[PDB]
Amino acid sequence: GLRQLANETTQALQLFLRATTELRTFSILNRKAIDFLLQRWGGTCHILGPDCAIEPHDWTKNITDKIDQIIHDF
Amino acid sequence: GLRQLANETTQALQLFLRATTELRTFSILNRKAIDFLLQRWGGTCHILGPDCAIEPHDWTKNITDKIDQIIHDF
Amino acid sequence: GLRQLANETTQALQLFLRATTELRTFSILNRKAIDFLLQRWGGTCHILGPDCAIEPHDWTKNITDKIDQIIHDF
Ligand SMILES: [Cl-]
Repeated sequence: GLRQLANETTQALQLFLRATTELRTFSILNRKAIDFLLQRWGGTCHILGPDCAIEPHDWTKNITDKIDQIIHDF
Repeated sequence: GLRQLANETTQALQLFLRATTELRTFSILNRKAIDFLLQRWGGTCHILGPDCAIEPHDWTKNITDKIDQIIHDF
Repeated sequence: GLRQLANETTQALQLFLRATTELRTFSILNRKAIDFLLQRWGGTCHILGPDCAIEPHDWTKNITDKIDQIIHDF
């Protein structure tokens, strides 16, 4: 029951979205610093392999869409 | 009178809190290591600048309180 | 009154699982690069101390199990 629980539940999800967005921004800056460092060691791909291409996708729009849906279907 | 969708949602949110707090602590340890490495290069902030002071906030209290609130609706 | 929401909640959680799974992988790769760079300076543990022995755990199974339980505790 309690379909007004939705705002609370989605506020929790919105807080997680803020947290993961910050984690993403920060971890990418760490890679930026690492890339600089490995430039004279052969470059990041030389050290990590094709794994150097892995980047965290920004799921923000899909998450906000699902949050909106919960509110909409309460 | 069986609303427990929130019960399990709450538990799922708690697992995610544990997982994200771990990512934050680990990513920050990575920056610490990076700061050491960039010392003789002028420091991290002279390589990242308009981004270097960025650190993930700890949203634990905010998330925990929101979860306690949801739990508090029954 | 409506379990489209129980499906939507599970769906937002799955989005967050993919998002955090990507962050964990990327972050661990950043540490891999950092471990390589710190090798000549005594090793990561020499620089970070016992904190060097921590890694984010993979909560995939734990989270997927909770997500399923939600669909079943429908
Ligand atoms: Cl990182």
